[PDB]
Amino acid sequence: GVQVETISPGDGRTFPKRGQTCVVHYTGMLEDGKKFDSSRDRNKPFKFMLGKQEVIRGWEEGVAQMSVGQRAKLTISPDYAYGATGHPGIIPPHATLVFDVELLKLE
Ligand SMILES: CO[C@H]1C[C@@H]2CC[C@@H](C)[C@@](O)(O2)C(=O)C(=O)N2CCCC[C@H]2C(=O)O[C@H]([C@H](C)C[C@@H]2CC[C@@H](O)[C@H](OC)C2)C[C@@H](O)[C@H](C)/C=C(\C)[C@@H](O)[C@@H](OC)C(=O)[C@H](C)C[C@H](C)/C=C/C=C/C=C/1C
Repeated sequence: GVQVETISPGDGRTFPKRGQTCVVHYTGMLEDGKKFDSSRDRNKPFKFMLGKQEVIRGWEEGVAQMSVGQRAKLTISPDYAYGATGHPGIIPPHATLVFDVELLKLE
């Protein structure tokens, strides 16, 4: 599945409803700690709509339980991320992923 561990707390009240676009700052890395993607390094947040299957299952279930302002470590199982196929040339097969994600605001 997905494990959410809070790094920095949010308001504990404003959770993302379906329909809203979540605007977040993320850093994706493999189980060893090597980064593969980071919106922070680009200085440009990532916007996406929740509950439309836009993102991997770990995000769909993990980001849904975060509050606005919260920063969390999302440890995601390979069947909740890319799985056996992976994402060729970035994420290999059967890869546990770790996302440091911050829910900045909703639009
Ligand atoms: C320029 O950067 C890449 C992202 C890279 C690509 C490589 C990745 C390793 C990683 O580096 O992001 C990564 O960090 C990651 O793992 N992310 C990203 C952050 C959200 C969580 C997760 C992550 O789930 O991303 C997702 C899966 C890759 C594919 C999807 C997993 C669920 C599955 O149902 C989808 O089947 C169609 C495939 C990519 C998403 O971001 C983008 C926004 C969504 C899609 C490509 C599809 O939905 C697509 O459908 C037809 C759409 O509707 C979009 C809105 C259409 C539009 C024309 C194309 C947008 C493409 C944007 C590409 C971006 C932003």
